[PDB]
Amino acid sequence: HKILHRLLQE
Amino acid sequence: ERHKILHRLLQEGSPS
Amino acid sequence: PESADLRALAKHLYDSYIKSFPLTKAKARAILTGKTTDKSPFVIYDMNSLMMGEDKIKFKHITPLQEQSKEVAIRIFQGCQFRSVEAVQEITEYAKSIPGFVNLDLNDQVTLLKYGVHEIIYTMLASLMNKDGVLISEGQGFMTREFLKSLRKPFGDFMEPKFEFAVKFNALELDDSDLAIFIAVIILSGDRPGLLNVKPIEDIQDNLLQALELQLKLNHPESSQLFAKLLQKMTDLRQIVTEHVQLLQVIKKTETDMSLHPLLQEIYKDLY
Amino acid sequence: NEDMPVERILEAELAVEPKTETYVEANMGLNPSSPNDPVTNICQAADKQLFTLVEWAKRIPHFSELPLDDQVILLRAGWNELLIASFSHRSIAVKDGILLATGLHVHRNSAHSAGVGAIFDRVLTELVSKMRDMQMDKTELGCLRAIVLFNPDSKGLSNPAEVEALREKVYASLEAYCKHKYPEQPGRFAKLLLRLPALRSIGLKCLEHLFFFKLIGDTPIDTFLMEMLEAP
Ligand SMILES: C/C(=C/C(=O)c1ccccc1)N[C@@H](Cc1ccc(OCCc2nc(-c3ccccc3)oc2C)cc1)C(=O)O
Ligand SMILES: CC1=C(/C=C/C(C)=C\C=C\C(C)=C\C(=O)O)C(C)(C)CCC1
Repeated sequence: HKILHRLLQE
Repeated sequence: ERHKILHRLLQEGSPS
Repeated sequence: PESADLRALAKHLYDSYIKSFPLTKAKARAILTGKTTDKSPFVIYDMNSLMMGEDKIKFKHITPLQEQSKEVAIRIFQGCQFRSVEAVQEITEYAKSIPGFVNLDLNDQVTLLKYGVHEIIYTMLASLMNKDGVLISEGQGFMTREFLKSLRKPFGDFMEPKFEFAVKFNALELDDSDLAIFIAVIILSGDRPGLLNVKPIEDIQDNLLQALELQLKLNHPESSQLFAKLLQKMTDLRQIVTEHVQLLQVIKKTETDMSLHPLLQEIYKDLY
Repeated sequence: NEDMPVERILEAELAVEPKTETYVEANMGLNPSSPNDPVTNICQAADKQLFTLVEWAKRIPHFSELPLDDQVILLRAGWNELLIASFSHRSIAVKDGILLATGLHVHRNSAHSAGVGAIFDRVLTELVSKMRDMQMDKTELGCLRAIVLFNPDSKGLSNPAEVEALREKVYASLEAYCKHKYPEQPGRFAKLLLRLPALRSIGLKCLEHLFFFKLIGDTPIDTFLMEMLEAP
């Protein structure tokens, strides 16, 4: 899940 | 809708 | 309300509960744990054991519904349908004992039962289960979780959600006196679609809720947040029911001769 | 602070509104796009609120301390109920209708016409009106949403009990909150928790619709909402 996983690791 | 048997159960119940 | 009133309510419900439901949890666990002398249940867990198990459509009194004739799956399906029909009648009677219920608009009485019935059936079904399987036929038998899971096509996915629910629910260790109040709380839900007069229903539920809360404090003094863990189960029941309804829709599509008992069609017509 | 400080849950809720300004983008002056379909305008709001949802969860005590994969799971499993709970509570300020995060107001008849009445009416009667009648405040809403977020039954969790424990801490903080703020009403805590059964059934039915507005396409939806819709 590109978006969700990305948004969470910042 | 109606729900005939539910009405009956509420009204009387169930035989033996 | 005063504690005495809450205690009277809880005792009243317990009595009418014992009188509506023949098989209580206490009697069920006594059988599962094998601590009740009067013949132990036969374990049906696979094709060859079920064949030996004539406790469903044979040597006894031909009551259990279906007998191979059209597969083991249709069998079980009809068996639950029948168990479902007996519960509706029992639940219906039990509901008439809840103070204030018969005084509600008849239409609302019908609606509450229409939506509450299956949530209650699954609640009580948990009493007949354990991590490995479920009791069947007044306790006269025992079908394993593994076997029900192995049924063909979609039939094999019916019980698993129920077993998952039962394990977590049984972890709460509630007794029949607890369940009696919980069940009444489920019936008196003011959020059911189509209700005409919500307030009367909510007012009665508030008193049942307070009764339940007091019952749990007294009956389970060492279990923290039990009241909240139990009410949480009421939303889990929503998922089990809708998920179950969906599967009944798959069966309806993949099988021309679905055939459902009229009491269940009536209940299931335009549900949620 | 106290495991589950109710002040921080309120701040999470407040930090990610609306709350003025955000109510004008497309309700009285302009409005990018131009979609002719209530379902479209709603799916756009959902998609937009999906980004703010991540930030909100990050402000919920202990969420960010869970493994990264556990957080993903929790959000994929609870996003629709979380989003439905937000706009339903926001819509207490309006009559027979819903207020989207995009500042757009969706009226009853439009939804009925679009073919999504019924599900829309359930939202209004089982969620919006119930919140209004008992007047649940933002702290309570925040706690209910946190309870939804912390679902120990989500498939794949590395430590289900750790999640259950967090959910129980919210149970404790919310109950304490009700007794301190609403001592006049002994049964408010339970009434708050009994708002969840309808949230779940309405959410499931909603997902059922989304999985139809997809397996038919015709002018697709937005990225992210579409990503969450790839099923859990
Ligand atoms: C119509 C229906 C079917 C359904 O749930 C199913 C379909 C396919 C596979 C498995 C299950 N189910 C009911 C709800 C219900 C009632 C009783 C119950 O277990 C009660 C325990 C019990 N008793 C027997 C049984 C008895 C006699 C012969 C064969 C089997 O089996 C079980 C699991 C479970 C679920 C509904 O939708 O209304
Ligand atoms: C509303 C609605 C639906 C789904 C909504 C979802 C999944 C999220 C909404 C979020 C909003 C409305 C957020 C906000 O505005 O903050 C469906 C398609 C089932 C049917 C029509 C009504």
